Amino acid sequence: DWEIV
Amino acid sequence: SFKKEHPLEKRQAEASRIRNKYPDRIPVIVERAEKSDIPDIDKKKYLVPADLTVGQFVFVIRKRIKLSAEKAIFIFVRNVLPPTAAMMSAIYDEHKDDDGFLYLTYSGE
Repeated sequence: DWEIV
Repeated sequence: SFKKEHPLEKRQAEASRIRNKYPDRIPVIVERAEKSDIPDIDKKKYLVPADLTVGQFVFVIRKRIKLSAEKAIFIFVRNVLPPTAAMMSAIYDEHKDDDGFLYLTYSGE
């Protein structure tokens, strides 16, 4: 999973 | 350690998927610079708006590592400081890794 900025 | 923990085969494949699906965002791996005395970061994988500046990404890191604003944070790419005003799309275009990710490190003073 990705952190979304 | 991101590269050490994931084979080059798998890194390349995930970058290709992300660039296809989210073309307005930049896949960035963020790690603390070697020998730096500030907090390590919990999450390493960040999908960043292309227009986000380096300077604005400093604020993102600050909020994660919970560092007081009195203490400065610097972002490096390939061991050099990119300009604060540069957009992440630009840094990606010019310094992206062979695996398709952009690798950033950070430190304090």
